Amino acid sequence: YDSIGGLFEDFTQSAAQRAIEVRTIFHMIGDVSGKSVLDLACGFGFFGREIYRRGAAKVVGVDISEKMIELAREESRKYGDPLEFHVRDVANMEPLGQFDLVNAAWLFNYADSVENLRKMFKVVRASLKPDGKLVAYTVDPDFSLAKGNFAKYGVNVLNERAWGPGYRHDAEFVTDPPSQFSFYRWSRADYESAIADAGFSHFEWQKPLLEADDIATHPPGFWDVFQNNCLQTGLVCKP
Amino acid sequence: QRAIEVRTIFHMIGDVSGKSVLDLACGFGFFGREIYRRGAAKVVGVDISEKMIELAREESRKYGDPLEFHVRDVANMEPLGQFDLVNAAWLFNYADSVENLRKMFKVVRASLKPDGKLVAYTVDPDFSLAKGNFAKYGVNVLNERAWGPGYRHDAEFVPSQFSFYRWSRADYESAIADAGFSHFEWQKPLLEADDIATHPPGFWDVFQNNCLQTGLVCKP
Amino acid sequence: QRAIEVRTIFHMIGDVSGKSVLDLACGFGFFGREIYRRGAAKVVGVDISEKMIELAREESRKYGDPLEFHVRDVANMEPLGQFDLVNAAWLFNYADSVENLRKMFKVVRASLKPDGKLVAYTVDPDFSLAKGNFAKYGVNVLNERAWGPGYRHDAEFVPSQFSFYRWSRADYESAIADAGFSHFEWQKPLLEADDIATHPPGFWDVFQNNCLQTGLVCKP
Amino acid sequence: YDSIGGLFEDFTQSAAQRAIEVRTIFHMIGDVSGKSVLDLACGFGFFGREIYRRGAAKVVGVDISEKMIELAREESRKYGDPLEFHVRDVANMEPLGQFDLVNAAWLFNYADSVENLRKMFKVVRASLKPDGKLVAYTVDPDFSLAKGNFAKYGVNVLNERAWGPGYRHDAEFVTDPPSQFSFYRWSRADYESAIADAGFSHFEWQKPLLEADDIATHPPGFWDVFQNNCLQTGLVCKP
Ligand SMILES: Nc1ncnc2c1ncn2[C@@H]1O[C@H](CSCC[C@H](N)C(=O)O)[C@@H](O)[C@H]1O
Ligand SMILES: Nc1ncnc2c1ncn2[C@@H]1O[C@H](CSCC[C@H](N)C(=O)O)[C@@H](O)[C@H]1O
Ligand SMILES: Nc1ncnc2c1ncn2[C@@H]1O[C@H](CSCC[C@H](N)C(=O)O)[C@@H](O)[C@H]1O
Ligand SMILES: Nc1ncnc2c1ncn2[C@@H]1O[C@H](CSCC[C@H](N)C(=O)O)[C@@H](O)[C@H]1O
Repeated sequence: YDSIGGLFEDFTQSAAQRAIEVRTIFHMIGDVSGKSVLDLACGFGFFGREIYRRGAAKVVGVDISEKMIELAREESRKYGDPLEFHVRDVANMEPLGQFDLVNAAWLFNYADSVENLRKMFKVVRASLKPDGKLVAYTVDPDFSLAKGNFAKYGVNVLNERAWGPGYRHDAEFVTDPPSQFSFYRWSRADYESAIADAGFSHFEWQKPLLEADDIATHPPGFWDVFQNNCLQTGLVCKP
Repeated sequence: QRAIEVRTIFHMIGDVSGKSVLDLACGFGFFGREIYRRGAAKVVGVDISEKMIELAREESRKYGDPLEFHVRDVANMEPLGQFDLVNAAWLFNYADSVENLRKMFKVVRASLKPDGKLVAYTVDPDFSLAKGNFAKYGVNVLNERAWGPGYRHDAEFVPSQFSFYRWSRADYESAIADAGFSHFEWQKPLLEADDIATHPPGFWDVFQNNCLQTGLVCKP
Repeated sequence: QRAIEVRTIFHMIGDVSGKSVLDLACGFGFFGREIYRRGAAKVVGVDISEKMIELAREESRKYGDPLEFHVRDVANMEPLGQFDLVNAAWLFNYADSVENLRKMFKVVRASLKPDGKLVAYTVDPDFSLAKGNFAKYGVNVLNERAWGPGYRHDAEFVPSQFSFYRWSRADYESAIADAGFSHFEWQKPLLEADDIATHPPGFWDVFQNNCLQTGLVCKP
Repeated sequence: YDSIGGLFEDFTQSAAQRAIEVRTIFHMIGDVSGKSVLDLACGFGFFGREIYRRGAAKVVGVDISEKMIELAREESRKYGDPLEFHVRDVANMEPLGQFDLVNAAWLFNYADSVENLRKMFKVVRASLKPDGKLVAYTVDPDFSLAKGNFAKYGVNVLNERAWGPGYRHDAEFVTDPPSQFSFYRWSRADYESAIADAGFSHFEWQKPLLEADDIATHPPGFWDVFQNNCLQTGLVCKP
């Protein structure tokens, strides 16, 4: 993402899927008043920064990209918030403390192997207080490119091929110009194995919160592919 | 660009399942038809324009819903009985006198069951063209002219042009009380944290400091 | 008791100086680590068992070598790029179907440079429990059961127990060809005159007439 | 060795050093096809018998012990090979012909004086064709008992004391029961003098062929004493 940078924020302000994603993540999070929060794969800090604005006591953001962390620190310096950011690979992260809430919007689909998916979940568990929770947003294991591309919602999925036990997708954000990236679609069974083996005794998959107002304000059938072949899913896990 | 309006109206309506609904100034029927989709038992739409009602009936055929429509002037409306809910999105700002505003509210009251309610969307009495135009949000207000105790505005959708009337809060509340309503509440449009978070900084500043629109709920 | 096996594998490998090496079914890393010691530029080890990989990483710390390890199922392996040498000591006899045998060989081919090679150690297709058990040489074969087109054997090291699959020479050679390899050679274990001279007479008779093990080299 | 006998063969089938010694001697020998071979200090005939199996035309063995020659003749009679054996003191040997190859595995460390070491080399020279060679295995002059005993490789060296210009070691093979013997460690200079004065214009000392496979198949450091304080060495001499 050192080549995307600010083009990711142009995607968040233009993709039809982003309002749904934001609504779903904050639904899963609930009240953040007074909580300590770790925002993993934080990008320029969108979720952590908004979590602080909504009442969190302390927010720490982590991203593997130096460029994104530079933009994240700029936005904090610009808006004058107290977020602290770290450049780290979450799969190989030096311990950073324990938090009420770990938010991971678009972390796990960048695990490039099932081993690294498992490592990431164990790092999340090690980053949680006993009564804390993980809120995540990732690729729905059930997405199939043949059932409909996601370009009209903001992500042009270019291809799909097997990648060990999962699939690899190359893609681009529908921006100007498009910004290319690749991500991984691991199976539901491999996610659930990684969750259980990391010590999360509770999990639940969360369907994106497409609402009646969204259907009413868009052309008929606009959301059909979103409903029948959703690229995205929420996930909540608790120790 | 009606996301905030649509959200606020359905917030004021609440669960409409099984209710009988009268959609006044219905146009091609957008709100009545969506209210049926969300569970209303029966929906009747009224508009003064026969052309709009013809288009509304065409839409109900294209989507197979059981809405019934009538061509009527709400200020001088042939009575239709009592409904659980009267929805009036962009009715009252077409009243061209305080007298007609008052007439409309009495007709709405006469169209409600004693435990029913009015949900309306109208021009905020406190809007002032000098405090900032609304074009960024889809309505360009072209002018502002004194009109007895109120104001008259020419405007355009950003595409078609129209005119409306901005009556004072005092005159609305008097019309509400004199029509027979026991309770009312003004409802600012339901701008939410997610709307501010997903738009450029300060995008909504004029929307909040000089909103053109307001919701209104009245109960017998 | 691995002297003959170790000798034969490094005979098939040849000089590994400066090569990049992928050690499949690596266990605690015995062969990958020794291949590095003999001059390989870079060694990556893969095993399906996270426990084995944890132990492999522990060994590399105890001896200060730069081996990298991954937990992967070779039959369904996340791709790792192309290597000069793939070493697979006791991989293919864990394929539990001909289909999985074929899958493994295609993954190995996909892991090789066009001028690279596979060196493997596996069960000799011609082994037959009736012709003599192997316990004298360190592996007690407990039984022999038909398993579709092949055989399944329970065995023990002489101490721990395991099971493996004995697939036919025809099925190996078909999997080799269908995976894309242009050349293969079966390599009997490199029993040498010095081994016969230093052991009691006829000690190696069963080893030679009914060997459990074979080497195999494949080239793109 | 009239009291050791078959206990020496139990040593050859059990000592860790024996595989190395055998490999090194046959490396020095090379191809024996069609050659005539004299195996001096032959014991029960191990090297001569294996040299015949690998292609030699004719093999003659010599040992000073009547018992060892009896066992050697038994093994030949048992396996049906054509080796011919003689009971002779190599230092005082009646001429026995001239050969392509003289093999002397553990002869020279039984010379009990430098005079007898010299006599043995002259007997070897007199037993060689002009284009022949001597292959020998003997005690490394540089062995020092204080630098590490050899018991873990098969030879428990019990002591070390001066013996004229050299050293005498009493020892035992690690067998059941142990078999005691004594041998002599003559200096490198005295070996090289005996070689030159016998008429060998070429010699080379050969390090035992400890191989990577040997290190890989034994516990770490097992061969450290073998490498730093080797008891054994090869030697090749040519007219
Ligand atoms: N292993 C890893 N550890 C930490 N961050 C990673 C990572 N792999 C990818 N990322 C980061 O994950 C981000 C995906 S974009 C998601 C940005 C942000 N969470 C938002 O939703 O607004 C990129 O910024 C990328 O650099
Ligand atoms: N006195 C009156 N009685 C009934 N309808 C009226 C009216 N004055 C104006 N209208 C109708 O009010 C509508 C305003 S536009 C609003 C249409 C619809 N409620 C919607 O929100 O989509 C027009 O269709 C117009 O014909
Ligand atoms: N499908 C598969 N993919 C990767 N490793 C596998 C596998 N099936 C079995 N294995 C591994 O194969 C190993 C066989 S034991 C051989 C270990 C090592 N090559 C050595 O020679 O010392 C075990 O560690 C086992 O976990
Ligand atoms: N002066 C001498 N002449 C001939 N043989 C001698 C000797 N002194 C000792 N020996 C013999 O040298 C042998 C040493 S043991 C070596 C045996 C054999 N070369 C092998 O390596 O397998 C004994 O058999 C001993 O009897």
